[PDB]
Amino acid sequence: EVPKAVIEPNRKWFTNTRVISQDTLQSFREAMAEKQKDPYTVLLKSNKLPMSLIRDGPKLEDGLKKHQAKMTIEREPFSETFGPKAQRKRPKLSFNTVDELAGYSEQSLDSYHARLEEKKLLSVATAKEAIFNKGTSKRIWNELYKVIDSSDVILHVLDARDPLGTRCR
Amino acid sequence: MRYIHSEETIPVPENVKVSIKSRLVTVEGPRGKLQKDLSHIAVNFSVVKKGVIGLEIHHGSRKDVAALRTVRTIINNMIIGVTKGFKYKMRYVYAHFPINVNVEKNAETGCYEVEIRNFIGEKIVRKVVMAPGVEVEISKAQKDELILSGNSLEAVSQSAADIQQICKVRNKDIRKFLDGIYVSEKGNIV
Amino acid sequence: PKSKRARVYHLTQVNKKGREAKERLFSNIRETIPKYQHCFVFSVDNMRNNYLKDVRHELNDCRIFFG
Amino acid sequence: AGTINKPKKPTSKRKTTRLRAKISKRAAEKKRKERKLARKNPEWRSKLKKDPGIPNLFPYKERLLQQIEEERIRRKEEL
Amino acid sequence: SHRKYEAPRHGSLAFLPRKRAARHRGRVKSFPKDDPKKPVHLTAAMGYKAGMTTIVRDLDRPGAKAHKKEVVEAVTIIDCPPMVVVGLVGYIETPRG
Amino acid sequence: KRGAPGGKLKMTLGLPVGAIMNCADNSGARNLYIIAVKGAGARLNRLPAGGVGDMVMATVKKGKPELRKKVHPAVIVRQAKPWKRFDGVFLYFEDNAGVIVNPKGEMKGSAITGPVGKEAAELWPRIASNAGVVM
Amino acid sequence: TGWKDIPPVPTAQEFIDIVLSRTQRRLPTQIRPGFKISRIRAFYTRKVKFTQETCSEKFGAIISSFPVLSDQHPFHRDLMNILYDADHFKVALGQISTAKNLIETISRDYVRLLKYAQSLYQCKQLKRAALGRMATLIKRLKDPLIYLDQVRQHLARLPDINPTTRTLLVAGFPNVGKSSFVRSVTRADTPVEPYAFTTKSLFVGHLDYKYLRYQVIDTPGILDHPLEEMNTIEMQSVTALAHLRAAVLYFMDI
Amino acid sequence: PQNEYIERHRKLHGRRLDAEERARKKAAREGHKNSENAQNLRGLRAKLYAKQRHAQKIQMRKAIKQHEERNVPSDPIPSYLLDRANPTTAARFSVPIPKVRGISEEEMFKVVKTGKKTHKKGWKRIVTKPTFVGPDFTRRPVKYERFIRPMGLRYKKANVTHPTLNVTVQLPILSVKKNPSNPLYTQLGVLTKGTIIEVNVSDLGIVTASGKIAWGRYAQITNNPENDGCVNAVLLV
RNA sequence: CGCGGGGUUAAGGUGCCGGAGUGGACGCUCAUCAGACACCACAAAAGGCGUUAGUACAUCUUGACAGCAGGACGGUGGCCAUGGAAGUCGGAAUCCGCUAAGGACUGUGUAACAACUCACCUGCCGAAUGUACUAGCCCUGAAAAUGGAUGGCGCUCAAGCGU
RNA sequence: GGGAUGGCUUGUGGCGGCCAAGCGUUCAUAGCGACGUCGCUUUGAUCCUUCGAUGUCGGCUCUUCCUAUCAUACCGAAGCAGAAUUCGGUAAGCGUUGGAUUGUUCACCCACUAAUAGGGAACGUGAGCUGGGUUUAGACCGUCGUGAGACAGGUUAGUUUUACCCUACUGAUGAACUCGUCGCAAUGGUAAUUCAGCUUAGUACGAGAGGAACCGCUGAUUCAGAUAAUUGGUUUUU
Ligand SMILES: [Mg+2]
Repeated sequence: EVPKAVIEPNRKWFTNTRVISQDTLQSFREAMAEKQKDPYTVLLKSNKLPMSLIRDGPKLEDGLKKHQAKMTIEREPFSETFGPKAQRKRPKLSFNTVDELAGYSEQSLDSYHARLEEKKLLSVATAKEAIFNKGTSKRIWNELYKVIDSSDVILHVLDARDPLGTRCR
Repeated sequence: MRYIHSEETIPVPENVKVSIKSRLVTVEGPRGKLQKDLSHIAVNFSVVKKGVIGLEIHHGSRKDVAALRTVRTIINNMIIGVTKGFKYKMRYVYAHFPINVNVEKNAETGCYEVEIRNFIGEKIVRKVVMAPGVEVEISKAQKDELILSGNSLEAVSQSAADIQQICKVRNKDIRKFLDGIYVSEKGNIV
Repeated sequence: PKSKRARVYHLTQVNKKGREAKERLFSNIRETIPKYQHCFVFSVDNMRNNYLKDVRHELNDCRIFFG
Repeated sequence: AGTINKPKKPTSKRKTTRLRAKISKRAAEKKRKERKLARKNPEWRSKLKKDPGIPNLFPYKERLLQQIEEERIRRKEEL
Repeated sequence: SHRKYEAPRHGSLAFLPRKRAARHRGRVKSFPKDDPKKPVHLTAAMGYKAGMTTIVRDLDRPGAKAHKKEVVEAVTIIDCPPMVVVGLVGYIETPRG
Repeated sequence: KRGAPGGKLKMTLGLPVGAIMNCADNSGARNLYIIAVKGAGARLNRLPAGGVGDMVMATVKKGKPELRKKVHPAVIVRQAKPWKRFDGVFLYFEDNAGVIVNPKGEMKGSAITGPVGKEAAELWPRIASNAGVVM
Repeated sequence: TGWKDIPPVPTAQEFIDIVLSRTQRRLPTQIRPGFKISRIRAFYTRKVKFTQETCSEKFGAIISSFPVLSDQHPFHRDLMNILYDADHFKVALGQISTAKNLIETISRDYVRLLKYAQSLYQCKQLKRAALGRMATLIKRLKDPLIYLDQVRQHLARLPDINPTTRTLLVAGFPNVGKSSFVRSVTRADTPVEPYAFTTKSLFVGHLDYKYLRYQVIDTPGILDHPLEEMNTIEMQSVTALAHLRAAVLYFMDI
Repeated sequence: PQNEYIERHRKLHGRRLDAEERARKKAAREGHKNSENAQNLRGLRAKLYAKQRHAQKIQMRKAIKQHEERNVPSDPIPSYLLDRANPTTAARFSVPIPKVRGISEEEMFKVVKTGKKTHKKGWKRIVTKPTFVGPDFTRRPVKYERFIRPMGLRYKKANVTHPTLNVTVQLPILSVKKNPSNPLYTQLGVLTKGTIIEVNVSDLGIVTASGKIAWGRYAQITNNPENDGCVNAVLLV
């Protein structure tokens, strides 16, 4: 049977449910700053809090790196750089003078060579056997995630002959 | 709307004979004689004036009235063909392999035959047979030019189109490979 | 008549003149009539007529109409 | 297309009773739904429709306008 | 549902039905097209199959690997005593053949 | 260019996929296991098979360890299944054997032990130049 | 070798049309509501997976066909920086890779939802949602695809210069006879005209001296102003002078 | 060849002798060709052609109207906000969607069968709509898990629009407040159309009149997540 | 709605199957599987250089639409920018003169110019046109899988459609 | 004792805002609204985030059909120089293959190749054979239950066995027209396919690296129809 799916008018729909003060935010930020990790303490119930307002921001180099591409596209669009209607006349260079260019070319040749010997140091080959794909099946990993969703305590078992080898990071 | 009466007029030159019977138009002049069967088009032919042929359509639609202009142009082209003739000049150009064009006349059939060799170095010999009444000559005033002359404009232009289409470049960039035989001039013999 | 030639629309600055150009020519001729002693009629038949600009520049005291 | 030399499977113009009955039922449901939507329709409608008037190619439109002027003048004089 | 792996059909439907022939002697279904400008000649003959044997042929086939070389080929012998001509049949063309 | 050679007459194929032949060169391999034949057609259930003069794809089942993990082109130089040449001669060798080559036909090894077939020698000029007996 | 083997780069609309036409035509399209729910789920899951696989093939071909600037010789890397603005080059290819990853993620999510859909209508709505989101992602790539197609055409027409061979590098001011010298010594078709900067790109020809192959590089002219004032046309010549170990022939018109 | 070699070839040797006249004839035949395409194409190709021709006609009419009309921000913002991309920006405490379609329990729950016999036990029910399970969630063990909320149908974030600010931000779901069809659906946390949910509005920068930061508010789901694959919500402000 | 004979009709029909008209009047339509029992869906303010009938606005012997022969100029290579950029890679302005008319330019073109071309104007010719909508009929407006269906033959100034 | 959604579907997301040709309205200036557009859903990276079976498929063997075309044939376009391609159009005539992996949604890999295209005729319940969903009776192990037993489950072993009937199909005879010989041909069926090599030619084209095609010639792949000189195989030639 189909019910009447209706919502009553109520003043509670247009009010704030959770509020926080600036002093409480400062206290939680200080607690987040001085928080430490202890292996012998477990987490039983998380506190519902604005983590976006409590935790610290990212690093400045990451903040610039996440916007460098968009910033370059905003500075020069693709159509003004290359194409029939391009207006780009001056290239972007990592050097200013001829001496800097000579030193840069020498360093670039050295780095190109060193990458070449590193790649050198690092008929078609026979295909890898399907026996070495065991443990990566979708059914097996469905089983793993089902067990993880069902369990409170997870015993991760490590072979003593190779603990870091058998660890599942 | 059906138009009650529509008419067209074709002037005839002094040295031109026109005979129409059962919509079979025969036009004779100094250069020869041509025929065309126009029985697929409903038209009444008459002699409205000395040296003027009248074409009439009665109770016709817009399509039937418009067909008379095509009939007029066809008969005028026959008249021009038997009076002055038609001439198509074609040029063949090449980059590396010179195109060899040989023109012969088949005695049994009475038609001209054009053989094309060394088109972009190909070993095959292309052979195209002209429509009867069309003469092909290799020009002497200009370099690498054929001249197709006749009394039938349709026959001359179709022979030129066949020669143009037999030398088609396939699976090559046409911006780079410019080889072929093209119609360079159209006009009258006289 | 569904089968018809599609008229091109011109995305150009200059429009067709119309009747106001004719009225302007009427007014210009009728206002230049009383100011001058003589009115010549001249013909330039089958000529390019781009040297009428030079003729107008040379005869700056005269008025030339070529409508 | 190579329709003339190699025609495909024909499309049948012969109807079935089931499809005829279904189409009739859907047509009746659609006209009832249009009646309900026209009743519930909040679109504005004028009390008087916009009359198109007298055609320009009617040769006596000028005399019709003369008659309309004369009738309106006579009505104003009578009233 | 469709067949998972494609394979051409067994046998040719051009040679149907696979029944016994209606006559022991073979039938010329089509004689060569006649050209009146050629001299008169006979288009067919009879023989009796005797058997098979082996030859060695000196091959003149330009472009082939066995050009100017000896090849061994199987051949069939047909015994052909001379025929005797005993009759003449005339045929006309009708709208039924 | 794929490895199937042109100008080859029809002969009896004696080595299908899964056959192990001897290795007739000195590249270090002792046997060759056929996994594919170059130029093989498409037919339901049919094993691809090669003959003398044909290029196959082969793994090495015993020999040097550096050749065991790669798939090599090889040319069959001897087969044990009898076959007929155009001179009417039916013939066979006492074993099946081939030599490892590159796709262009040049051999990996430097010498050939035993004879090679006439078909293989005529189709591959490097094998004909490295053969001691053409047979 | 060169970079002529890069496949053509379509626009966003052409990409969308190609992918959706492949999905429409290379797969069956007729499914019935009266069929089994497993059959319906298989139909729409196959549609979504095939659309994603076509997008992945095209994007991976684009990524693996273009040169990797970090793996080039410094001459080629700096020449591509001069010609195509390496920053814009890397940004466009990164946008292509990010769109490929996002399309794969959307396909995984909607296949997971199609596992639990319960009717043909819900399955159809989920399939249309997946393909519409992929189309939106492709529509957000309008400028990089045009830029990459132009870069691909220029790279295909780029000359092949070996940086580790015998090279005669001709340089100098414009209108001093560099192209005339290169035309005299090699078979390269570089134009000779009396106006400045007739040659606007690197040209290369080849000669034979003592049974050895030599390459000769004709360059655009260089003017007397610093590197911050040099434009791209002269910086091609400057890159060639900086990064190619060659014999420099500096031409002077006295 | 190198650089603009086709352009150099066109300069040195020209083009084919019939190229200009054949291009002119093809451009002249375009009208007949377009009519033939309009009257002769079939199916999806015809539908796409008709739609794209409709788009061309609309764009051409707009261009002609602009060429006719050649011969003839909204909200006050400061100087530092000028030339930027700014949003357009457009008692009874009723929600925007007071009534939605009701969902029956057979549509909500499908029977999960268990057992090895031909006859199966059918006490388990699986939720066929998207759900929100909340933080610190551990599934009940299978012997006592009557209601199955699969992991593939669990959502944690939603695209929430502020009606006044005219912005759409992806926000974390805090809790499910009221499913309009059933309190059992509310308890299970089903996300369907018309559902009132609690959302984290920290990214929206809402400050109360007393100076506190409001980081939790109410939104109404305006879409069908089981059909769309995403949750769309509008703030109740 | 009893069993029969005669007469007359209803719905539906009158080219043949099939009893009854290749009936009469005026028009429309040609479909590369038209249409003939349609209204629903596909389907939209949809696409048609198919064919008619209309409505509104506009031009026209002071010469309309189409063409052909010619002009299409001067300040001026307008400002900034660019290695170069002169209407025609770009950014922004876009005025005046001579005017019959001619854009600080519609495209082709040059490295840049040059050159050609379009808008607009004049001469020749000669009488009706142009645009946008509306209503009819026609085509497209999405289709799978054995060989088939306006019931079948077939039908084109119909044996289709409206009265 | 009963019983065993359908002229559906296909290629382009949802929510919210704005613009909008048009529809209406012009005693109210509201309301519908295509085409669009804007917000939410890595500098070619990461690889230390795989998110639940109530819904069951397969395999041979063989035939046919559709086109929504992978290849082959032809054609249009693209900086398409050549070579190799890419997008698109007509086209179902002809092909579209071995093989590995059952700790498992058997789906993905490797190779050969011209290419290894996708579907229907079952899955809108359903007697050819044969493995999985799969499940009578025997048996352990796990979970639940005091227990009989039931399941979140995992494992092992296990009975359906025509055809001589009508029709269809494949072949084989045949009465009546004296027997026989030579024929005709309505109608039905219909068949070939792809690659490689030589030459063209190291030529056209190209800075170089490289690098075609038409005509001509010779083989091979798949299919088809025959045959037994030879080579193998088969031996109750007992
Ligand atoms: Mg110069």
